Amino acid sequence: MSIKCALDCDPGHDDLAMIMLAVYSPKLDVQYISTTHGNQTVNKTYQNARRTLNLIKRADKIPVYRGYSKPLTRESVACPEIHGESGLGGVDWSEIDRTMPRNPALDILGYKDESELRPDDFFKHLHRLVSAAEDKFDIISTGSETNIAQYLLAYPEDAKKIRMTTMAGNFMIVGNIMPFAEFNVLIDPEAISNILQSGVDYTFAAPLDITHTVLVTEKVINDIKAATEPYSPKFTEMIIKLLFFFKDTYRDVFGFIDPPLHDPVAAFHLIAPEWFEHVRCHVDIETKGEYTYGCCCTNLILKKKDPTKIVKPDNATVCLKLKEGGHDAFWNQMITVWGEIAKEIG
Amino acid sequence: MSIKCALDCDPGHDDLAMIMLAVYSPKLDVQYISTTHGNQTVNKTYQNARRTLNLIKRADKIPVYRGYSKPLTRESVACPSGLGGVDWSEIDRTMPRNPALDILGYKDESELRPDDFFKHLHRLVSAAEDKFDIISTGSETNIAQYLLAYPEDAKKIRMTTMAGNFMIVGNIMPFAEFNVLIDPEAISNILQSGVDYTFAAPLDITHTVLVTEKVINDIKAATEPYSPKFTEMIIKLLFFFKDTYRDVFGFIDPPLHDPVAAFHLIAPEWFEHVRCHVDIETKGEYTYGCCCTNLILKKKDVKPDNATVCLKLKEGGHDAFWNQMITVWGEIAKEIGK
Amino acid sequence: MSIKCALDCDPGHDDLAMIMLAVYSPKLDVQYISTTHGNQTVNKTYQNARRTLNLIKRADKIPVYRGYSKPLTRESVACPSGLGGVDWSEIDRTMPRNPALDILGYKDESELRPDDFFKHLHRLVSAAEDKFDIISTGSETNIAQYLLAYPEDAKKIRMTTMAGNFMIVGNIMPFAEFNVLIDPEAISNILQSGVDYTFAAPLDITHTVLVTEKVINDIKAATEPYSPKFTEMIIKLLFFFKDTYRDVFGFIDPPLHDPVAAFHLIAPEWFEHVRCHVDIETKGEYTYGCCCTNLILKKKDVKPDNATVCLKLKEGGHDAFWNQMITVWGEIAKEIGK
Amino acid sequence: MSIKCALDCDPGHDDLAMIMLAVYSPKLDVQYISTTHGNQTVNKTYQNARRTLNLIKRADKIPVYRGYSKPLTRESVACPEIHGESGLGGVDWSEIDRTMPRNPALDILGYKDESELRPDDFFKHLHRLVSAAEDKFDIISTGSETNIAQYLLAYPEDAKKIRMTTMAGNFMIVGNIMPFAEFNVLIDPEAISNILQSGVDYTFAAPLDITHTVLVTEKVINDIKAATEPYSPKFTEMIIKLLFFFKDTYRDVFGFIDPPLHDPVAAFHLIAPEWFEHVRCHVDIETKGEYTYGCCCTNLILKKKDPTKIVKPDNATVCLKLKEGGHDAFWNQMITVWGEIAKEIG
Ligand SMILES: Cc1cn([C@@H]2O[C@H](CO)[C@@H](O)[C@H]2O)c(=O)[nH]c1=O
Ligand SMILES: Cc1cn([C@@H]2O[C@H](CO)[C@@H](O)[C@H]2O)c(=O)[nH]c1=O
Ligand SMILES: Cc1cn([C@@H]2O[C@H](CO)[C@@H](O)[C@H]2O)c(=O)[nH]c1=O
Ligand SMILES: Cc1cn([C@@H]2O[C@H](CO)[C@@H](O)[C@H]2O)c(=O)[nH]c1=O
Ligand SMILES: O=S(=O)(O)CCN1CCN(CCS(=O)(=O)O)CC1
Ligand SMILES: O=S(=O)(O)CCN1CCN(CCS(=O)(=O)O)CC1
Ligand SMILES: [Ca+2]
Ligand SMILES: [Ca+2]
Ligand SMILES: [Ca+2]
Ligand SMILES: [Ca+2]
Ligand SMILES: [Mg+2]
Ligand SMILES: [Mg+2]
Ligand SMILES: [Mg+2]
Ligand SMILES: [Mg+2]
Ligand code: NI
Ligand code: NI
Repeated sequence: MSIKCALDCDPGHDDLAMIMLAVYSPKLDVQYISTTHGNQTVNKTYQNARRTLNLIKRADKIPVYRGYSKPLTRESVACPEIHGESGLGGVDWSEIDRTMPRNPALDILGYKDESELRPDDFFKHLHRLVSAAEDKFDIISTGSETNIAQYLLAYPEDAKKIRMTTMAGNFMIVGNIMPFAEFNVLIDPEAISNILQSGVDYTFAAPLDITHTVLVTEKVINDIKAATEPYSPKFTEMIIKLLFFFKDTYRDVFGFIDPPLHDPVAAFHLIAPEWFEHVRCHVDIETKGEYTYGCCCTNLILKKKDPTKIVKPDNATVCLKLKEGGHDAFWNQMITVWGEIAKEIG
Repeated sequence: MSIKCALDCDPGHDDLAMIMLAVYSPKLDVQYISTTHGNQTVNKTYQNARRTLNLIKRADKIPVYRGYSKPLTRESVACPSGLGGVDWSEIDRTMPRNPALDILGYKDESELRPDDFFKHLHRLVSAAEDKFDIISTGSETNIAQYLLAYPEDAKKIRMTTMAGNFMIVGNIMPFAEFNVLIDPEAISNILQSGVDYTFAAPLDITHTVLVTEKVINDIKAATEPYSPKFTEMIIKLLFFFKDTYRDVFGFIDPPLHDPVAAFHLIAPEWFEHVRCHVDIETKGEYTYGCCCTNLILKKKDVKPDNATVCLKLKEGGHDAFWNQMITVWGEIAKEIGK
Repeated sequence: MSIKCALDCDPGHDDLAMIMLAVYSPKLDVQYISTTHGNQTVNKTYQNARRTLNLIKRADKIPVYRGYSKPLTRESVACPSGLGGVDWSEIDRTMPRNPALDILGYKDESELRPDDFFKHLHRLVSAAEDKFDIISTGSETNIAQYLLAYPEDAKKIRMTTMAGNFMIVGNIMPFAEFNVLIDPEAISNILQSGVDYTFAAPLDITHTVLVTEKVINDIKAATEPYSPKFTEMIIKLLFFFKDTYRDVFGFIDPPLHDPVAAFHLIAPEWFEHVRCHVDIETKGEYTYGCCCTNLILKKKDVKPDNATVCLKLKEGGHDAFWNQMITVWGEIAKEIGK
Repeated sequence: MSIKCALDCDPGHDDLAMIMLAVYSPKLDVQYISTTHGNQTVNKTYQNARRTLNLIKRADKIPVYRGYSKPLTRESVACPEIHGESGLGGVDWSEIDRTMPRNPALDILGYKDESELRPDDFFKHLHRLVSAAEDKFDIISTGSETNIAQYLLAYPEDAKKIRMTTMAGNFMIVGNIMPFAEFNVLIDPEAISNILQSGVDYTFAAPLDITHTVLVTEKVINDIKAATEPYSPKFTEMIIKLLFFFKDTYRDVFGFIDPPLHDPVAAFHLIAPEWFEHVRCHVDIETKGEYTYGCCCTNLILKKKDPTKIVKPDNATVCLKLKEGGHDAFWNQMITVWGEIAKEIG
């Protein structure tokens, strides 16, 4: 039984890997991809999502929506377009760009071209899916969560029928872009704060706690090559170059011998949650902090001290680690998908 | 010579008067009304806008959109009619179909969504030669949401609002006014967006626009020869909160707020204007929604101007305002009849 | 029948008038003056307090303490005299020894430390039958610092202050008054401490206490027969900021703030009083120091009262105030002579 | 050459160990001890400091001051005295209490008894020491830093002649009592914020980053016993019981097999700084955060990225780790002191 889902993301090298996993996994039935602002503008993340789909021969099959350009109440941190940063550095996209098929979203919306795309386009599609869902509809989110916050402001009564599985936050280790907070939260902390208060069933499936243990080592690289290079050496090198585009920065700035892979871990949670530990708690997102906005603050310590003197209700599930065998299961899943993509590319 | 505009509001007795003025004024060509959350839910403010239109025989002419139910990042203050003082049961049951439904291709009102108005506003903004005029007299959540979806449209929008207090204190909170403090982040966003923003009717002005005995007698004189029923309805609505204004707020005669903003679009020559930088307080625990300006620092001598503020009506302005309102009420009375 | 008290202030022309009133009034028995930071450094406010005392022939009688140089957790706004309008060179060079030095066992003023006043105040608080009275007319940093060192003394202190604005807007910032906004955490601490706190002279009152032509002529009549030199000094000091008050703040005639707080201790029957909960804004970016009350919620109907607020002088109060001030100025004039 | 210093602390089991190290080390010449509010009231921390001194036969030699009872602008987190918590649980102090000699501070101040002690008593003594110092005067701080903040408000011109060595903060790991902040900072973040802005030469000598690696293991316990029990078995058991009083809480709540020892690490920095790594940076203390007040936020990442595009001047030294051999050097120092104390007790 396949699980219908939507992907909300900001590709982004990590997000590209997540899309690949979600789309090629037979267990996930991707209905649409919506893109958000991030390190680059939402127009660039839109193009990068479509680049990903076209590379894997699915750009004619999956509608892609271009979402909101900035946070709810804060400024974008996106580079100016005059920096000339694609957001998917490391490879030449010129062939993928020029062979790009028509976006199926355009026909859904009755638009003639992509210049008509508006941030709230995805709303009606998501509402159809939420309404049709027997229990809850599954959204995988691996960038800022502005798009989902905007949706819930327009459709508050849908919150109770949405399940979110995200790459976001840090709990028992420190942050990345800021001392104690993670990029996806700190770029729009009000958005995640809204979502947690809305009635959404929210899982922090892939915080830094987990993703910093999911490292692209030499062993992983050789496993990738073994699975892909017999079928498409060109795809092999593309995927390696993308995985290692920020390897120097991770090493020199962040002390990483081998770089982490974040976003696909969230999709893996929807595919195979048995590999993850889970704990329910109350998560407060810092919004007032001058230096600490986006911190994910929990009552986990108070639960381990004095369980039934706890005031605030649980509003989230947090996955703090993978179980034994979980890392191997994750890499086997990713390698399988990359192998299948390699076969289709040829 | 008419000015195309949209009304964003939360009726509300004040907003009802503003709708009447804007719609019946030949100078303002109302394209649509969007409603927002306030003291009452956005579903109630929606119905109240439609009640107003149907009372004045325009519910078949003007599309009404139902907007956002809560602030961007704060909780609603809406309670479980919003237009007390009269019986709306006949107006409700004779209500014609909302023209917005045909614009949207909807079969019924349950399909209305908060972002419905977006495409209509964008068409109007795109078609405008200079800027398109929006009159806003409730929370500004709807416009903030619009600008998040259409950021490039900010530079082609002109906003005329009833909002804020500057040289006097607030109403619902010590130093802030209801429309701002209910969603301060919204107005903060708008001021930063590139919108041409005028605080046309802060409390500074509206607390001098008072429904006195003289005003009531002028209303009666203009309306009661044509529709005694409308006369009493409008008086009952104007005085629904008179005791609360007296006992809570020290008002001998109650203020009328929102129509003053529409009057600014009709006849701005009656208003004083000053340009300044307005900072909206969002971090304050007790002072969120305060409109803080650099007006004092300008009179002594950094931050660029982001708004126009109208601090008073000029001599003759109050009389001009009441003459305009009474004229419109007179015309409505004629259309309603006995 | 006299009331023992201490003055905490930042002279300042207003504070100078307050010192004069408190010291020469037979109803107030001034034990000491402590000075605080303000527009000028605490070292300058110290000298200005001593200048005031020496002008009125009391610098040998009243110990003056030099208090804290900056707010608890914010930066000073002090610039690199603080009593412009007159030449103090003679008053400075004839300055007698500060009696505080002998109380402290110090040889010279360079040994003065901000916490020097603490032991003296504690002796007074301990000896008080009920509560000891402090008049405060600058930042309240000194008293906040005292209460951090002597928390158990809070319940035996009564504070009468010039501070805040409630039903009108602020001065130096849009919605807040100078004395609060310079150290809002200090007043926040004090209100939470158990001190019996009265906002005796907010802007609400002091902006109605105006140095008009009539006042100036009453001053001249009372002083100039005894000391024409003192007459001109006091007028020049009262009108040093008259142009700025007019041009910046719209004042035809300038206000006199701080002495109104001392007048409250002398004759409280001239003031209206209301009890409420005051929250001091500390988190606001543009609104820190706002005095936010539950007065509106009380007139509609949770948080316990923590202050008394005087919102107006009663009929006759302004005349009683000016009669008291002019009497004191007359007595000072007599002691100075020609 | 001995280094004159003052100790500001809130004993506290950790603080007790720090006092022992500082007082019995010949390299540190302790001038006075000032106590602050913490988990218990400042009156209890005062008594606990005097208990420590009397146990080690120094209560007649070192003046102890009782400092401020609460933070600058926040409420105390001290238990009510009706909880009946000493603040030095694990041993019976009744003999130490009744043999307590007169506090030398009383004669310095001209007081007849301890009930006359006031929070600002230490000010004049510290100012004498700061004035006499050739370069800067050294303060070791291992609780809330309210006392030093209060001092600097009264003596702002002394800031430039004070060097502070503290146990405080967490940088590259998460907090203890709150998700991302450490107890000593979060109890009065405004105090440390004031100090960093004042011109004090400030070293975070012992953040959790270090102290969570300084663990009282079985090996340590046996080394203690070997050094002390031949001279005073009673002292041996006292010190062990104190070191392990919170062992269960550390294990069950915080995942510690063996418990950390915090405060003495700060004194060890003044004794032997060569065992510590140092980095200069700008530290911002979060004061506005609702859930994150007391977070120590640094520009260390921006230094490793783009050194000479840094705006804010350095205001602190941070010690992020001990060098190789540092842990062993620390334990050798502590064991030596405990051995010497054992010999004096007999
Ligand atoms: C290396 C890198 C990562 N990311 C995103 O950060 C999130 C984790 O903090 C991931 O979703 C990744 O896509 C970016 O947005 N930009 C980058 O240059
Ligand atoms: C008396 C009153 C006023 N208002 C709105 O407050 C704004 C002024 O602060 C106006 O737009 C008015 O509609 C309400 O929403 N409800 C009321 O009961
Ligand atoms: C005009 C003026 C007033 N003040 C103080 O502001 C307070 C009122 O907000 C008074 O205590 C007055 O001393 C000053 O400190 N400096 C000034 O130049
Ligand atoms: C176990 C424990 C430790 N502490 C203090 O926490 C600081 C580190 O966060 C140390 O200075 C320790 O004294 C306390 O104040 N109370 C305790 O119960
Ligand atoms: O009553 S008022 O004069 O204020 C507004 C009436 N006005 C005229 C009719 N349409 C224009 C034609 S269409 O472009 O909307 O179809 C908008 C509404
Ligand atoms: O000029 S005023 O009347 O306002 C204050 C004069 N007052 C009398 C003298 N001492 C009391 C004796 S002692 O207790 O201070 O020594 C305090 C000062
Ligand atoms: Ca991402
Ligand atoms: Ca309204
Ligand atoms: Ca003053
Ligand atoms: Ca400690
Ligand atoms: Mg799939
Ligand atoms: Mg019209
Ligand atoms: Mg007197
Ligand atoms: Mg020693
Ligand atoms: Ni860039
Ligand atoms: Ni307790």
